[PDB]
Amino acid sequence: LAEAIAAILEGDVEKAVRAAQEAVKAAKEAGDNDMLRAVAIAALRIAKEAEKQGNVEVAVKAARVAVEAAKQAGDNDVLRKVAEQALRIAKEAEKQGNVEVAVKAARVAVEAAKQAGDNDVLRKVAEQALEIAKKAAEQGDVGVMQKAMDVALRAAGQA
Amino acid sequence: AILEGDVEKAVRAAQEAVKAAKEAGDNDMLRAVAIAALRIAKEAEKQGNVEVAVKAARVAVEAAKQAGDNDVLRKVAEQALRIAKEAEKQGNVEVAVKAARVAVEAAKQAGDNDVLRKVADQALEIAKAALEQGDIDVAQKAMDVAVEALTQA
Repeated sequence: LAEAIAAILEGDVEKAVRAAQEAVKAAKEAGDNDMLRAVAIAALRIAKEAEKQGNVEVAVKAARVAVEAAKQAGDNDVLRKVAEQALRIAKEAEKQGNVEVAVKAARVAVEAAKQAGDNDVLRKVAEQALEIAKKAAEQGDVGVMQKAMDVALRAAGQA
Repeated sequence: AILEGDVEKAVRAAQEAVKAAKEAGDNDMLRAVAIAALRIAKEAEKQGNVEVAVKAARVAVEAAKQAGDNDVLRKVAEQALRIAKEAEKQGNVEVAVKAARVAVEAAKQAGDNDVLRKVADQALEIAKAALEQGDIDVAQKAMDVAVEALTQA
């Protein structure tokens, strides 16, 4: 966490994720709920900074750690914050036209939403999943669209 | 039947008409049947009942796939899209996806990539409605039809 805070000063988001991977490794070995909560909140601020930098790719890598922790912890409001941020990240990935990153952001968002069971989140997630699929259809990449289908349809299948 | 508005009788007649045309191997009756199906669909939209319109379009593709009249296929696809738009306004996503199932069957013969694109766009509108209804089997069907619409591009 200290290394991650130093990375939050320094602005190297790859270094930040490298630290965060070890952070979840230790936290998952411990099983301490507050340590997990802290790691998740740190990952959230790392992502918030990565969005200011426009680095949606590393933001999704951070979100992948965030769900890894949150799935153990069951902090419902943290799962909500994560899901909201995952959609914010996906919206930037749409604006960048990086539908691959956007679909990965949805894949994370639905994973978290399935733990949370928050119906408004689930419907907002599925809504954006169709928006992502619409833009992936405007790009016309068939294999990406098979994924956009698979994710959005599975999300609807939970919602 | 069209002038009477008794459109079930128009669907029945169209089915026998293609039966006769196919059992004969008729060289052109297909064209007349499809042009009549376009008229039937136009009226079925004014009558609101898209389920007749799709059953008529079912005959329309059965014929048009023999015939290869490109402008007729294009008109038929346009009508199938219009039928889907009305079926969505009626909230009948099941009829909407079956309208798209016909649309892609025909567009696959025609090769109109902009029609395939418009079919996929419409399929997304259908999926949005299917999500909003929780008709997720219809979303599954809409996704299969979209996979056809993408894969044939």
